Formats: sequence, structure tokens, C-alpha cells
Amino acid sequence: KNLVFQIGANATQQISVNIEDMGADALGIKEADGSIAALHSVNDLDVTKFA
Amino acid sequence: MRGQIRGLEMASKNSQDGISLIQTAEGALTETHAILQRVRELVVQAGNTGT
Repeated sequence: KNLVFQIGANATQQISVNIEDMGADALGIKEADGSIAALHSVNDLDVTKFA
Repeated sequence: MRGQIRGLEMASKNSQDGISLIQTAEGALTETHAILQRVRELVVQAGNTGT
């Protein structure tokens, strides 16, 4: 669903744009990951774990 | 000869009337054409604003 803004006055004179960001905006490959790399932005481990 | 002549004056008037008919058509097509200009604008910013 790419942001294809109009840039000219004729066909194919557009530019695409993309955005992706949320809580789960941490490390990853295709998805973020499970226990790591998604919650490290959502649920930072420094709870009692870190000790 | 005389018949031809009077029909030639009438031929001049005929073609003038034809020009006028056309001028009516050309005012109409002029306004239609300006409409299509406005439409084209609306399609271009429909292009961007679709994103």
C-alpha cells in the first residue's frame, strides 16, 4: 500500500514512500522476534530479570 | 448568367451562415474543453490525494 505521491502532470511521474514504526520497532529479520527484539522496545527486561 | 450570380451572392451568405453555426459549436467546445482542463487538475490531485 505504498505512498505513491503525484510529482508531475503525466503518467508514471510519482515517487513511492514507506513507513514502519510502533512499540515493536526493535531488532529483527522479517518479524521482530519473540522473547527478544520486539519486547525490548515494548517490555524492557529490567524488571527483576536483570539481576 | 444572372441566375448564377444571384446564387453566388446567396452562396456567400450561405457560407457565412455556416461559419456562424461553426462558431456556435466552437464556443460550446471551448467551454467543454475548459471543463476538461479542470477535470485534469482534479485527476492529478486525485493522484496524490489517493495517497
